Amino acid sequence: ERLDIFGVPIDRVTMIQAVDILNNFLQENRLHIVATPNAEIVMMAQKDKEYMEILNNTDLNVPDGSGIVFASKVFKKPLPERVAGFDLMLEFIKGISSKGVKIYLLGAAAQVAEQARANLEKLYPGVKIVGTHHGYFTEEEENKIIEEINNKGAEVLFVALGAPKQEKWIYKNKDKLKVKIAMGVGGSFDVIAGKV
Ligand SMILES: CC(=O)N[C@@H]1[C@@H](OP(=O)(O)OP(=O)(O)OC[C@H]2O[C@@H](n3ccc(=O)[nH]c3=O)[C@H](O)[C@@H]2O)O[C@H](CO)[C@@H](O)[C@@H]1O
Repeated sequence: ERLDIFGVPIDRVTMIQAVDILNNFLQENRLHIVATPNAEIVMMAQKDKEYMEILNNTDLNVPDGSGIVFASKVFKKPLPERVAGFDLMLEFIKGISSKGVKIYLLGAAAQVAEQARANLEKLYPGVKIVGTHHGYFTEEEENKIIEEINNKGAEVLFVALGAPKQEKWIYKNKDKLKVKIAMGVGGSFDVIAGKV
């Protein structure tokens, strides 16, 4: 089902299979960790002993970018299509925004996460974004944020802290968090807020 690229499992999925897998994940009552690796993450994975351990315990590693698909041309069944990890995030919010699935946005510089919430509520109307918080907090604050994420009954956590911080922060709190999908989506808040 998956492809071993220099230690990093990449699931052989299309945009639509990846959106379908993620929809079935919301139906299973456990934390799923989704990551979107590109060639640059796989190179990071070689120097970072811990990051590699993490990329092998995620529930879904979705191939981000055209470069990593190119590398797959060495394998027997190469990766089927160009998936952009940002497109995956947006096509995903399109589908759940009618069904009222609660989304929390943790990350980005001060007031950036709040602006991305606004533009999403327009593009995908009726989307339930239950909370946000900037990506610069303390160990004291972390407990407060996680408490909010859990108590507001968020099913989807979009962590925008960049690689590999986002994938590492999720894995540490993989037992504290009570959401169904926690997906590192680094820097896509900056894009949606129009800052970048
Ligand atoms: C799609 C994806 O996985 N992209 C990654 C990329 O993301 P990026 O383009 O955003 O690059 P950064 O320079 O790391 O950006 C930092 C972002 O995280 C926020 N942040 C950071 C630190 C913090 O303590 N709190 C925060 O909130 C900040 O506001 C901003 O949104 O980074 C890697 C290296 O470049 C890439 O290899 C990798 O593909």
